[PDB]
Order: sequence, then C-alpha cells, then structure tokens
Amino acid sequence: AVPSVQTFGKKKSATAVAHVKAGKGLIKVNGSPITLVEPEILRFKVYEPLLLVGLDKFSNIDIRVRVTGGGHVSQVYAIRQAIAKGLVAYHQKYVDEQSKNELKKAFTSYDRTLLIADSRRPEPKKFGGKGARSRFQKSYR
Amino acid sequence: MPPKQQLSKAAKAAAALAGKKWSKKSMKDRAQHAVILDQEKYDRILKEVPTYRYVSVSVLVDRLKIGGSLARIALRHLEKEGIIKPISKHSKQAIYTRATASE
Amino acid sequence: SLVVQEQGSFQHILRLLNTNVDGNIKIVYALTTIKGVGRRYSNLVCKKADVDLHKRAGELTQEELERIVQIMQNPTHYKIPAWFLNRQNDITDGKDYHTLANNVESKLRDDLERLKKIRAHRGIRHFWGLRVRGQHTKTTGRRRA
Amino acid sequence: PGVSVRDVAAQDFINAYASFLQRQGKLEVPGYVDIVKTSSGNEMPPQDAEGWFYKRAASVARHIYMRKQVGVGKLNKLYGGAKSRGVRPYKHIDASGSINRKVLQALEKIGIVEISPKGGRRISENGQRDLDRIAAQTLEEDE
Amino acid sequence: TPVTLAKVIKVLGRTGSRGGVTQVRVEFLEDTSRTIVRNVKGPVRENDILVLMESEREARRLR
Amino acid sequence: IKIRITLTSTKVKQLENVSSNIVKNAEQHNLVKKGPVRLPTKVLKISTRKTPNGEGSKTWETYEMRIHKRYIDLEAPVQIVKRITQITIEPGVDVEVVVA
Amino acid sequence: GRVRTKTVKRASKALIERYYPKLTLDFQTNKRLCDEIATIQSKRLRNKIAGYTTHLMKRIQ
Amino acid sequence: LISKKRKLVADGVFYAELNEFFTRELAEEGYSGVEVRVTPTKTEVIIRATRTQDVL
Amino acid sequence: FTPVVLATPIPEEVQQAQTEIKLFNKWSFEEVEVKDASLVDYVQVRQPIFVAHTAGRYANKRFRKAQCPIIERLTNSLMMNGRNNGKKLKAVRIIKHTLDIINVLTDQNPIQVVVDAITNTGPREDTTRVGGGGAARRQAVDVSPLRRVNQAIALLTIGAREAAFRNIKTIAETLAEELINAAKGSSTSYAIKKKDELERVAKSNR
RNA sequence: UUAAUUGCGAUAACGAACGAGACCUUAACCUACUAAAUAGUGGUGCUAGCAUUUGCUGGUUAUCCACUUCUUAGAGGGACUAUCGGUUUCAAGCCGAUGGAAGUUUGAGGCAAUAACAGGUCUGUGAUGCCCUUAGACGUUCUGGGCCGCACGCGCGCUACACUGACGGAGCCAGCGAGUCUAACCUUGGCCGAGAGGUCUUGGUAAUCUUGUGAAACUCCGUCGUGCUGGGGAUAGAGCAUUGUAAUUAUUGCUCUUCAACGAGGAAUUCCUAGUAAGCGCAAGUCAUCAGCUUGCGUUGAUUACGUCCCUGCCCUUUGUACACAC
Repeated sequence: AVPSVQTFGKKKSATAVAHVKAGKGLIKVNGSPITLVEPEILRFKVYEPLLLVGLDKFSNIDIRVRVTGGGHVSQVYAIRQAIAKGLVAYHQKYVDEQSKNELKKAFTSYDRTLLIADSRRPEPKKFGGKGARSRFQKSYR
Repeated sequence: MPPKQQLSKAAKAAAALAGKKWSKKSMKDRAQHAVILDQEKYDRILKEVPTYRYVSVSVLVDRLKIGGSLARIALRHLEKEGIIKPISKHSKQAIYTRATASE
Repeated sequence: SLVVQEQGSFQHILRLLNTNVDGNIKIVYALTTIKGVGRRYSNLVCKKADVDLHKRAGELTQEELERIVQIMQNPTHYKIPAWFLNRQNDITDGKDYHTLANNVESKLRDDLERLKKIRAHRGIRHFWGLRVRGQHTKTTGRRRA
Repeated sequence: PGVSVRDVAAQDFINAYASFLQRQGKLEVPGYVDIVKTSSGNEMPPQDAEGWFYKRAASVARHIYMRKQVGVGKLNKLYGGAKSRGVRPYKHIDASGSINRKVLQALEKIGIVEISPKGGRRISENGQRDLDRIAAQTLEEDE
Repeated sequence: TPVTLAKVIKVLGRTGSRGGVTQVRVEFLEDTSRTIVRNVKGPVRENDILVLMESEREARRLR
Repeated sequence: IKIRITLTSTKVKQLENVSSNIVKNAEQHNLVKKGPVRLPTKVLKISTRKTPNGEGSKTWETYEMRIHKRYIDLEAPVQIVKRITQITIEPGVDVEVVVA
Repeated sequence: GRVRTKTVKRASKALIERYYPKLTLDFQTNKRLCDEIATIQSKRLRNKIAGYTTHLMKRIQ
Repeated sequence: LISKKRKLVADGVFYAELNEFFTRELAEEGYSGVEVRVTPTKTEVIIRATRTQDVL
Repeated sequence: FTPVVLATPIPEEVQQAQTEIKLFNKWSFEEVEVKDASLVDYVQVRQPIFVAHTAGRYANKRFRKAQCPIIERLTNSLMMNGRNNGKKLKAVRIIKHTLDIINVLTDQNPIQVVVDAITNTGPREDTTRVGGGGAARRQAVDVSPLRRVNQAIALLTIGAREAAFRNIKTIAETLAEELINAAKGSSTSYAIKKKDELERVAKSNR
C-alpha cells in the first residue's frame, strides 16, 4: 500500500513502463543496473535526468522501468522519457511543487521531449517506389 | 509513327560483329612493410617513440614502416613497460601518448 | 611483453606443392596459393597439425614443413572426415581424392575429355566453350573473344 | 546487494566464465568441434578453438538464466547470421544444431541446467547457485 | 585583404534566372549612415552580418 | 456450467447493438458476468492491380476486410443456459455458443 | 492557405444575422451553442463554422 | 472447424453467388435485392421483386 | 561536492559531470569564443549538450538547422557516402576519437579548435551560375554566413574522408589533422585550398 | 489572396449545379466513461540463489486481492490556425513568439467534374457482332521438346570495387501479417546429423501455439592489412538431401575446391524536402519446389532548398494565325 506512481515512455515505437516509488535510490533498468543500457557512448543520455537536477530527488524514491519495442537508440530514448516522466509524476503526486516546477522548467530548457512524446511516427508507403516518396527509376526512349 | 528502318541481314551482321578499355592505375607503388621485428627495428622503437606526442597504429606504420599486426604487439609491449600513457581504448583505434614527467 | 628477434629463420620463397609461395604472411593463409587447397582446408590442416596458427609462413621450420607436406600428400590415414575432398567418390578409383596444385587441372581436363568422348551434351557444350549450367546468355557474357 | 548476472556486465561475465571453465577443465568436449562452421552463413571456422566451446557454454548458461526456457531452435535462430548467398542479398539462416545440442548436453552432465516442463530447459539449483557465485569474484575483480 | 563587416536591414528580393541570388540593402557598423546594395548567395535574414571584400562595388539586378 | 458466447461480424454498429442487448439480458436477474472485452481488429488485406492487362500505370489497391470479435462469458446454474439461449441475430452477425 | 469555404461563410453569416444575443466572444461557449442549434454532421465542419463566427464577432464588435 | 476469417469470406462468396445467380434467373421479374440472414438452426433468405406473384 | 552513491553503484565521474555544466565529461563547453561577429548566431557556444547524438527536427524551419549543435552538425555531415548511412553511434564514436586527437596534439579545447577551423576555412566570396546567351559568363556574389558554415563543414568532411580513403590512417585521425591544419591556417588542408581557389575564381570574375 | 472558379471585391446580371472543397480511413493525445485471464501491472502463497535485512533478480491458476498507466477498441473530447505583436482595398489573407500530443487545409491515402484518345484488352468473363474452321478440325486429351535457345545493342535491380573496411566471437531490440480435419499448414520440444536436413512427439481454425517470428543494418572484443590482399565468388569439378510421376538445360539448399572483370565509371541521364532520402531486414503475392520482382511493414537515419520560370512542362488574360488529324 506504499504510495507509488507509474507512467509511459515512447520515442517512435518503444513503450517503457515505469514504477517510480519510494525507496533507497534503486535505479536499475530492466532489472539491470543503470551502468548497462547499451551504447557505451549514449550512456550519458539516460544519465542526463540524474545530473541536470541532482541525485537528492532520486535518493528518496526508486525507479523500475521495463521497456519493450523499437530498437537500441529508440530504446534508450524510451527509458529516458519514461524515467523523466515517472520522476515528475512522483513530483506532482507526492512531492512539494516548488521543486517540481523548477525541475520541469530546467527539463524543458534543456530539451522539450523529456516530458513530451515525440510526434514523428512512421507513415504508409506508396506504390511505384521502395520508399514513401522516392519512386522507381523511369527511362524514356 | 514512321516505320522503323529495318537493317539488312549483312548490315546487322556487320554491326554485331564489332561488339577493350584499360585502367589508369594512378596509385603509387606498394610500400614495402616489415613483417619481422629485428634488432634494428627494436632499438629504434625503444629509442625514438618517446619523442612523439601522438602515438597510434597509423602513425607507426606510416613512419617506422613495420607491419600493422606487429604494431599492435609493439604498442602492448610499450604499454606494459609504461613508456606511453593511454587516453582512449578501442578495438578499431588506440590512443597513446608519451609518458611526460608531469601528471 | 611478447617481442622476439631471431637472427635468421625466414625463407622468402617456399616450394610447397609445386607453387611459388612468398612469405610475410600468416602460415594459416599461406596455403591458399596452392591450387586445390583453400583457406578453410589450410586452417583445418594447421589446427590439426598444431603448427602455431598465429605465425608467419617464411620462418617455418623443415620438420613442420614436412608434416604439412605429407598431410597434403594424404589426408585419409589421419582420420580426416570424408567431407573435405574435391573428388568425393572418384569415378576412376572409388576412393575419395584431393587432387592438388599439379593435379586439379589434369583431372579437370581428364573428365572434360571423358564428357567430350561420350558425346554428352555437357561435354559438347564445354568443347564449344559456352555456358554449361542453365545460364541465360542472352544478356550475359560479351567480353570472351 | 545480491550480485547477480543481471547486475553483472555481459563481457566481464563472459571473460570470467571463459577463464573459469578453462581453468577447471571439466566440460565434456565432444571432440569433433574443431573444424565445423557452426552456420552455413559463416565463412571461417573457429579461431580461438580451445576456448570456443567454453565461450559457447558460458553464453548459453547466461541465456537460460536471462530467459525462462530457451530451446535449441531459439539458440540456433539467435546465433545464425546473414549468409552472403553469392550475388544474392543477405538473409537470416539458423546456426548449427549439433554443436549447440552437445553444449546443452554438456551443461546437463555438469549440473548447470536440468530439464524443464513446457518445452526447453531451465537453470538448475546448482546452476543458479554457481551463476550467482561467480558474480561475486567477477565483481570484486574490478571493484 | 581589407574586410568590412556589414549588417543587413532589408532584403529587396530574389533575383536571377534560377533564383539563387537575393538582393539586399546592407550597411556596416563602422562609420555607419551610408549603405550599399549587395547580392547574397545563401539564405539571408535581417540583422545578419556579412564580410565584404569590396566597398565601392554597388551591384545590379542579376539575370 | 460455463457458457461463452462469441460474436463475429464486419458491422461494428450491429455488433455493439447485439453486445449491449446481451449485456442487458444477462444483467437481468443477477447472472454475474464480465462485460465487453475488445479484441484487436483483424484487418485482412488483398492486394490487386487495376488494369486487367499489362498496359497502364502500375496501380495497386488493397481491399480490406474489417471483422470484429467480441465474446462474453457467463457463469450460472442451468437457468442461464435457457434464459440466454434466445437468439437475437441480425443480418451479417454471427454467434457461437460454447459450453464448458 | 486557410481560406474559409463559401459554405461555412454562408453558415457563419446566417448565424450572425440571427443569433447576436446568443453569440458571444468566447470560442468554446458559442461552439457548444452551435452544437445545440446548428445540425452539422461533422465535428470538424461545425468547429470551423464556430471559429468563423468567433472571428466575425471580433471583427464586427 | 473453419477459421473465422475463412468462414466470413465463404459467407461473402455465398452472398455473391446468390446475387449473381438471382440476377441471371429472376430477369423478367426485376430482381432487386437479397438478404442472407443466418441463424444457427435455420438460415433465412429474403427476396425483393416487383412482381412477387410470379415468384409465387 | 555530492559523494552520494545511493543504492546502485554509480561511477564517480557521473557526479563529477553532474557538479558543473555538461562539459562533454571531458571538454569544458565554456571558455569557447567565436571569430568576427559575421559568423555569430550560427555557431552556438552557449548551449552545452552531453552527447553529440540527438533527434531534433532541425529541418522543420528555415533556421532551425542554425540551432543544431555545431559538433552535432559535424557528426551528421560525416554520415554520407551511401553504405555509411545511419550508424550515428559509430559516427559520434569517430568524432570522440577526433576530439581525443585534437586534445593530444597542440593541446586546446576540441570544440574551440573546431570553431576556429570552421571560421578559418569559410568561403567569404563565391561565384554563381549565370545564363550564357552566347557565352558562359559567371558573376561574383557574396554568401550568407550560414551558407559559409555549410561550405566549411562540407569541405572538411569530404576532404578528410577522401584523404582517409584507401589509406591506412583512420578517418578520425585524418579529419583531426585536417581540422588542425585548417585552424592553424596551413595551405595543406583540402578545405583551405578549395576556399582559396573559390576566392580566386570570384575575384577573377569580378 | 489561396494549392483551388479559395474567398474579399467590383460588375448585364441573378439564381445555381459538378469538381476542388466538403467527406471517409489511417498515424499519433486522453491517468475521462466501459473494461479484458485469448494482455498485463502491483501485492498475498510455494518459492531458487545472493544477501543474511527489511531487500534484489525470478518462476509458478484453480495460490488468491486491487487496477487499466502500459497492450486493444466502442462511444467521445480535442486543433478551429487559439492568445499576443504586427502586415494587410489595412476585408480576405499573410508574417513571427507563446502555450502546445498535434499550427505548411496536422501528415498520408480513398473517392475524385465535362469532353476526348481510333491509347491497351475478342490471350479474364457461358459478354461478344462479322470473318475462318467443325471430324486425319484452329475443340479436348496423351508423350517429348519449346517459351531458357546466341554474333550483339538497350531498361528496370542485386553484388562489390574495402579500412566509416573484411572475417570470428559475444550484447543484441521491432512491426505488417499468415497458418490444417479429412485436409494434411505454421510448426514447439527431444533425438539422429557440420550443414542441407530426417525421425518421434507438442500446440494452434487462432491476441490464446508457431512468435517476443530474440531478423539484419547495429554495439563491444579479437585477427587482417593498403597487397586486385583475408573485399569479389562471376565462371567452374566432385559429393550429400529436400521439392517434384518426371531435376538432363545443373528447381533449390549444403561441404570442399578455381578465385575472372571491378582500383569511384566519360557522352548523357533518374528520384527526393523530413521518420524525407539513403542503408538494412521482415510479412504477403504467385508456390508440389523455386526471389536478385512487386505489394506493405519495421530499424539506423544526413546534408541542402523555404526561391524561380533559365531547361523541360501546367493554369488564366491579351494579341497574331494562311493552324482544324489543330507546329
């Protein structure tokens, strides 16, 4: 019966479910520690929520996120958005607003899609070409 | 639509009988690269590579003219000796610098 | 620290199986220039005869050279699988053969002549010098003669 | 903390296992795994040779723990690569079943994995015990 | 090469047959209050500063 | 006596009508039940060319079947299988009653 | 562009010439008012008419 | 038992067959429409024509 | 400083980067300036970003591409020649290695060196095509500074990749060397030679 | 002024009608109503290990409780360019900033007006007029060939011309869909096999089993090295099986072996403005067997345009015609 919040995270096709709840600072993703997400380069991208505002907010709660769908970079963007939205959900549900508003302002100042799902989605393709807009080669004579 | 001028049998045969290019080959001659680490290629490596501020496989093959394979064990030996300090480690590229007296 | 300097053990040119093979390359891939032997067979022979897979070709000693030589000469008595021969179930003899640099061309000419003599369709096509295996020559093949 | 393979780095786990069974030498090598291709899409036989079978066994022993139950067909599907069918484009081709089956029989004999219902196989009690035990040393090795 | 940094205030319009050249009226901050008409190849908006090599090179409508 | 009624058809409005009528009929008395579960829509695609022969542009269409499935579960004594069996079937709508 | 179609223009002027006491300067309330009174088949159509009437109210105030 | 998609396809083919064969047969009567309502027990097929005395 | 190691073990460099600005974890985003003010408002130095791989819609508007990070612009521009499409992780890894070269040689901030080279090899005067009407005659036209940035970055990318083509030297090291030469003003850089040639063409057809 | 005969306007015109528009589908948003063991989520039991602590990773329907945030619609709401600063006969409309899931009619499709083509089709139609034949028939059927045949010339595409690479290991994530009851389909698990595959079994008429289709492009470790080399396996010889009554002109797959041209492609020419191009793979179509094709889907995902009629073309008005099958 411990208070908790849940949210979603999507980039283009990946859904990440979050279970942000009070804890001692558990941070692992998919049951695996945050140090293992996949890129060894974009590793800092999922860290940015940890660093933009500070680890004190993460100290009093914990995040359990399960992501499914998409692939690789879409995956990591999905967990990034999911953890950001879960933290902000616990912020506006069980946390003082004076920190939540400043946190949201900093998040939006850094990048808009932290709390907003990306609007770019795949579109149907058309006949006469491999791609949606690129048509097949047509030669005269 | 004007009719197509059908070629005669002999004309078609002559046109198809004819049915031969070349290559510029502007690349320079192959660079003779050593495949065995000899004593003379050992002593120069031990002597002069502390001078370079930037050490890498490409630099080593370009200047000391040894095989790229032997280059890797050479850098490993230098790393074990501590004469160079690494900066970034990767399978496709290794970044080493001279061991300066500072830091 | 694995740095070695021999005063001299490297042979510039070796004479395995009537071919002029140079050095400066790995011994595992040195047996690719011999006709009838490729990369996989070379690696298989190297790992079967424990010839230090990660080693160059020129500075190869004569004992292991002779070992490589006789394992070219015959693979059968050394429990090699029958899957690795180019003349499986030979027509003339019946024992699987692995005809080699001086033998692959002779055997190819031999069965080509057999097909020509039996007046086979494949033999007559090969004699004509043309596609023999279900190939559309309407648009394929222009720089031949 | 708990120190489990889910909390263990994948490559560190693989190297630690490749050291561990290579050192102990109790895996039942079938003896024929030295020249096979392990896939029709592959081009070269194994290069490591000595540690190849042990690397494969470590990988699978990781895989059954990560999943619930995984069969030889699923393992073949995941191991198989894209075959260069000459001028024709690439396509996904399943790996070799015999070597993988010998690997699963090897863990069956050793005691890492046992039989499981609903198809596939599931990690054994001793298998999970050793999987979580090796995590300890492979963590304080880098700690 | 004597350069002159000059900031634009009014794009006249797109000139040229292919429409790759845009006319603009531009002046320079250093000793301002005198302006010249220049032609820009790339996309130019207001309050954009450009490096002119030339000073007495009043241009003309392109074709 | 577990009675399940599976409803299948293209007409979504007709399916909603039948499902609502069945839900009201089962709500009559008590007959505890679960309401409408929404299965994913099974769009069936058939790709054809406009021109019967080879002349013309390479025009294609994808004709679509839009079938809907909505099954309702019921659990009660032998009364329910006689007071629900009455058939409210309309054109285009298919029902299947399965026991146990 | 965003040029209003003559049909929505006629609907908007008919609304303006008849329901001035009903029409207000707030978009949502007069959109609901159009929902009640004007029998429009499609939500996008009636919403476009409501927006046009709001613009006309702002202009002719 | 036939799958749901194939059963619906077969029902559509049934309707098309009935429509075509009625357009072929009920010519002089001006066949206008058919309803193929199905009830598991008894299937009912209703017909509309302008001279139903000739249908009967 | 915050030494908090809450629950899951987290490397100290993470808190080190969290303390100050994004820093790229190695390269101080501050202490980076720009050249003459004509090139400002198109090479930003006031928006630190952790990783040089993003998914922004920089092409939605005319000047949304101007707000794209300069190092991100280099990462994107390196991604061409067909088969090298995608693999932005590989691209940004190559740029990270390039920044390593830039720090190793003539020690300076890699972003500052990149900005200096971008400003240095900027075509300040380019010709345009004009309809012949009897004879093909060109005309000399000034260029936008965003256009100058585009030409500069394209020149570096193509010149470095062509130098690295069919060569033992890696793309990262070759492009870092080309960047260092362009920043230093040496005439050996392909971008510098092409910029000088375009300048001479434009001055000739005055 | 608009993409629009789209509107404001003026005005021998008025009322109008088709089209565009309008309309429908799909792609995103909903902590809002309905929920759902053919999807789950959190807790309660058995419960494996580590920790020993309270906790972590898990599995397990007749072991239960709560819920729909995530998975799916049903009915609905929402974006109408809303607010602001402007520009604007200052009317339509247009330019920038804000909130914003969504601001070029939000993106893309479906339908798509009059009139015409001597455009394609009697080789889709038991829909066909006329002409030809009707009993060694141009009907049907059987056997073998043929559509693949080879001096060559062209158009759609695939593979590469290597280090941003090639090869071997490992981490390795999706969507569209499809599937057999008297036909024999997807196949799961075990076993026998390098592999191709074979056998014994498992589930499925379908969110329930294939399937989370654990796909590739990717990422990280190693080998190679600027050599037509470890890129290329095109052309070829031998053997092993599957599909097929019937594989010879090899259907196809599998193992070895030969490793040819290609070192960036001139005259000229094709597609494209953002989940776009491009790179990569997957499902389906024909299918006893056979994708380098097509129809759709998914993954990584640039740069450059925010303009024009200079080339190729299109719409309206004026003018000239000796054009009318109309240059």
